[PDB]
Parts: sequence; structure tokens; C-alpha cells
Amino acid sequence: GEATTIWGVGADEAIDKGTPSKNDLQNMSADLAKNGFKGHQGVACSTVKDGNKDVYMIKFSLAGGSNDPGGSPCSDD
Amino acid sequence: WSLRWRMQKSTTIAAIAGCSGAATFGGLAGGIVGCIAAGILAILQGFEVNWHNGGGGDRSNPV
Repeated sequence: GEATTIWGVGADEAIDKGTPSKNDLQNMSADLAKNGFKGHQGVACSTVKDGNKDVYMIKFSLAGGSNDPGGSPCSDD
Repeated sequence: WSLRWRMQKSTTIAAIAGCSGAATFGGLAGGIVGCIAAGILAILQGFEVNWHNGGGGDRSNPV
């Protein structure tokens, strides 16, 4: 295929010493892939949240370019 | 824990390489979608150090 790599450009909103369980991480990843990308190339803007707390912002880019897309993180607080 | 997201750019381009260990968790049954989910998972795990200690960066995963 053309796209061979997925990139995540991130920055921290708040320090959070907690860690999501694998069950939570799996649910987060499945949701975006299935309902957001839907098996196609694209760009998603996201925020990792710990309850009501905004913790991390990540721009996820899936494009034909295997090269680091750079740019700035984007969010969905 | 949750991931709030929105598509900034949506396409119908399906040209995506296959991978090893396509995800079968969360109702996924492998395939390209599973390749993408396994990619996102690795990136989120990588970023735990950055919400724990601060900082940003660009992380990648084969898909």
C-alpha cells in the first residue's frame, strides 16, 4: 500500500502520573481506527483524558508519506 | 481514561500497507483496521512517558 506508517505528534497538557489499563488503551485505539479512520488515510485531532481531566494532545496522521509530517499537535479537549 | 477525537481530514484513500499482528482486540478481527488500531495503541503507550514526565515529540508505528 502507499501509507506504511502512522504518526502521532503530541504535547502534554497536564502532568498525570496515572496510566490507563490495557483494556482502556485497547478501547481508545479500536474506536479511532474503526470509527475515525475507517480503514482510510486521514488526520485525527485528539486529547487523552483521565476522567474529566485533559492530559495529552495528539495529532494522528496516516498519509502516503512515511516521513515525519512534523507540524503541531492538535486537540479535542 | 478516554480518547476524545475528531477527524481533521477524512479521505476515501484505502492505499494502506498490511502489517504483522493486526489487532483483534475490541471487536476488531485483524485486517487493515486492526493494523491501524495496533499502530495507535503503540503510539499511545509510547506517550505515557510524556504525560508522566512532560514533553512532546513525534512517534511512529508501521501500519
